[PDB]
Amino acid sequence: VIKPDMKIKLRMEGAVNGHPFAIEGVGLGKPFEGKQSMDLKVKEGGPLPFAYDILTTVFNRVFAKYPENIVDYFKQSFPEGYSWERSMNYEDGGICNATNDITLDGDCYIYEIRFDGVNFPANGPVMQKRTVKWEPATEKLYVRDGVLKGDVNTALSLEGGGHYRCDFKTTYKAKKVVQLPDYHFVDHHIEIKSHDKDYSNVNLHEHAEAHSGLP
Amino acid sequence: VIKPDMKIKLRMEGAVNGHPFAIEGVGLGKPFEGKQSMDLKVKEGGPLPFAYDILTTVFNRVFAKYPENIVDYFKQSFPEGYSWERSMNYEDGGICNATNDITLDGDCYIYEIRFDGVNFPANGPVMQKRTVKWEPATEKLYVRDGVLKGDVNTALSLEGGGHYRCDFKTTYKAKKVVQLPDYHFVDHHIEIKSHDKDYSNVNLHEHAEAHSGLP
Amino acid sequence: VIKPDMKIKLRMEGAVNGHPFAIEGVGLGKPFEGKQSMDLKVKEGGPLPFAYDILTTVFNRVFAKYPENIVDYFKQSFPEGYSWERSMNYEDGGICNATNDITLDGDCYIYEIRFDGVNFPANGPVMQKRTVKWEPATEKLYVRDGVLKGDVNTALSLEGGGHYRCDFKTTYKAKKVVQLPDYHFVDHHIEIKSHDKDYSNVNLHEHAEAHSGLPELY
Amino acid sequence: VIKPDMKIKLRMEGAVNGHPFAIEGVGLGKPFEGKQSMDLKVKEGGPLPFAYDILTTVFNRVFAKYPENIVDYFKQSFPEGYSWERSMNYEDGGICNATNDITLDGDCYIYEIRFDGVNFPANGPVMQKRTVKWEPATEKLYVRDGVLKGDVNTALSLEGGGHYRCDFKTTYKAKKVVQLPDYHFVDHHIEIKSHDKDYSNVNLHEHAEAHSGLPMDELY
Repeated sequence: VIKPDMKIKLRMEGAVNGHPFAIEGVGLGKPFEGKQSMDLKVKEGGPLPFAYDILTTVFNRVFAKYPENIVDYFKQSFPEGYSWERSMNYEDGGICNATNDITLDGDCYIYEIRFDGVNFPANGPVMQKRTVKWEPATEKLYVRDGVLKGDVNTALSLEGGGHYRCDFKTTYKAKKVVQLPDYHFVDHHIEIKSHDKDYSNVNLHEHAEAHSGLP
Repeated sequence: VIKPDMKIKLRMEGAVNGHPFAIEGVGLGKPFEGKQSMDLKVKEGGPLPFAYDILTTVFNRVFAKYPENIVDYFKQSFPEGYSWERSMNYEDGGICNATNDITLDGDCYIYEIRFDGVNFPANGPVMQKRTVKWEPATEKLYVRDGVLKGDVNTALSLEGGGHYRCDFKTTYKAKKVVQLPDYHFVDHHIEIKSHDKDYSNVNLHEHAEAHSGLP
Repeated sequence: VIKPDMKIKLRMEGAVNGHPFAIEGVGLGKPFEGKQSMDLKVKEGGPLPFAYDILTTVFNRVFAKYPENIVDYFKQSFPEGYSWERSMNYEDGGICNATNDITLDGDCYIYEIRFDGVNFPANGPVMQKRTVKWEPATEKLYVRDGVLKGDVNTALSLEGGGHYRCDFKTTYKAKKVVQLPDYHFVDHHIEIKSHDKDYSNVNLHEHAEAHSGLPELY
Repeated sequence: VIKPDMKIKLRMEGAVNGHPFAIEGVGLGKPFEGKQSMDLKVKEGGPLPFAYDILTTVFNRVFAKYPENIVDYFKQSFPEGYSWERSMNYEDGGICNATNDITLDGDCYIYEIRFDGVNFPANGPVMQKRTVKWEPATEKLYVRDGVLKGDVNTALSLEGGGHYRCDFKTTYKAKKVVQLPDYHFVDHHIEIKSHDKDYSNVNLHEHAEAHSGLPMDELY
């Protein structure tokens, strides 16, 4: 179903602090190597008045390298696909709600993303655009009443030396009945390789590998 | 500009757990009585698979009775109007993000509402439709960085006696420079007086009175 | 069982950010009229390096004026008494855990209080003492699994202005089987009347009344 | 100052839901292999009416294997030592506040722990003792206002399935001026190897290793 080589197509519609925007992207990646890359383009609502880094983790766990001992819930879910729902909590009250419906058409993954952020203070690092990079993150994946859950508590490094924490809460629902994995982790590293000035064009890279902890 | 009798026109567009919907309403109210009433109709995405009660607190603090000891920020902001954002944090992980842009057209208040809820468990009271009503609530409205904020922790009474808590975090932004009030309260009471089976037609009643607390 | 006048004697043993301290108190109040006052003296660990305002809300819902229409869980629980636990989460990461065992000895209420605060930043208003007063607060009380719970979301007023928020979560356990009230509220107003300069002696007043939310001249 | 063989002496006294207890322990570590071991004993307030697992993560980041690429804040603090504070937020409202002042006496680490848990429901996995083990954890360490902070988000496994989440927030304060590290991680694993029937005697082990996240297997 899934080759070592797939393509990505996505459109994200949303609003941050009530003001709408839209982004389209095309990208590519390798599911067995856990790596993906994409090019993002702002279509509506640009220039964006908020930090672009609050969107990068919304721009697909099929691009995670899974060992044999860990059940791969996302590669099993195809060709039917899966969707995910997520709440992002920033330590100063900012809230981001995001959804992604992932389907597969041949060799291309298609995303239907919806994003909504509220309560970002105007003097905060997101509205002042004082963010630099997201630190590498560890995700906890576990089953709870028949669904797969994902929790991440990371931080954004602030242009200055500071760190801006965020808590992720994800729910993963496959379109067909698949086997559910056990408690495991997925390590992430997302990186902005290139943009212009107001982020109307963004080159985004991600690297993810699943593991089973220290023991 | 503020009339003893005002009407409301509103359209809400949103999604709960990724599934879109749209609702329109018309109503009227007495801003100096702190009372308002409206008729809401589902236009898209019906029948709703979630409890309708999670939307009623999103369908305007101008309908709050304000005493002269407290600065009335919401009646002061017209005819330019004001907007508010809100995150609703339920105790089982469900998160709802809502925005409202309120303008004034003659004697009619126009709401442009966007709603988005995620991570509502399928076995929880919102998706299982086991909510009865909202309990009466008190909000504290206070200034932080020159903007008005509102905090509520209320609960929904469940079919069987239990209570399902929610915490509100609202940011109120007036369109023009307005006078900021001091730390005060607003008591509220929202009630669904009539509805259809699947809530395609809902009559919603709300009563609010501002005060400055125990002395 | 409860007279129109009751006395208070209390002992607090605790710590903030790991450094111990101690406070004893004597007081008096009117349970039917929701008013109480006490004089607290610091015994150990003074002068206190933290804002005194984080403890005053730990220094009795029996001193809350209850209407006849709402069941009083605390006045009903006597003469055996009740105990309560509380977690306080300030918006800056500061966490306070408090427990209180309330007994009745004649006409005097006796408290056994334990206080522990952690994760208070050295640059914050609690460690640097920039608190002025608690704003008036409302508490919601509801039953959950046979016990009474109390949630309050209040704030502290700051020296230069602004507010410093705190979230309360209280559990009330009566010692005997009493019956549980319905979802109701209690309005609070706590105030430090007089104190010296390191708060080794503090005069504290509180006023509390229960009600049932937003609802005649006769 | 930090030897390949260290001993542990500890006393923890606190209360869960208002009911006091006291625990004594003795142990030994290998501060360079990130492994520690200890045997613990209940002295007051036993038999414990709560799950013992809510205390095990309170029984020393000096027993974490630190590579040279990451600055070691905890090995720098000895022999004068450091202290830490922690709030543990369970997902059903249980809250635990714990503090530990660690000193160094010759070749032995001395702990003075104070623990306080409240709002634990009587029908919950802690008071009903339905916890099995802690899952492996990753902690995030970072500097804020000149001190080192620690964030952990793990779960506890329960009898019959499922997980019971808890969120850790730790503050590390060295007693003397040390060099502050950059954003890094420490992987943890807690396990009770042997215990009694009433958990009056517990043998506890830990293994901790620091790293810097998703980056060595060049095969040479």
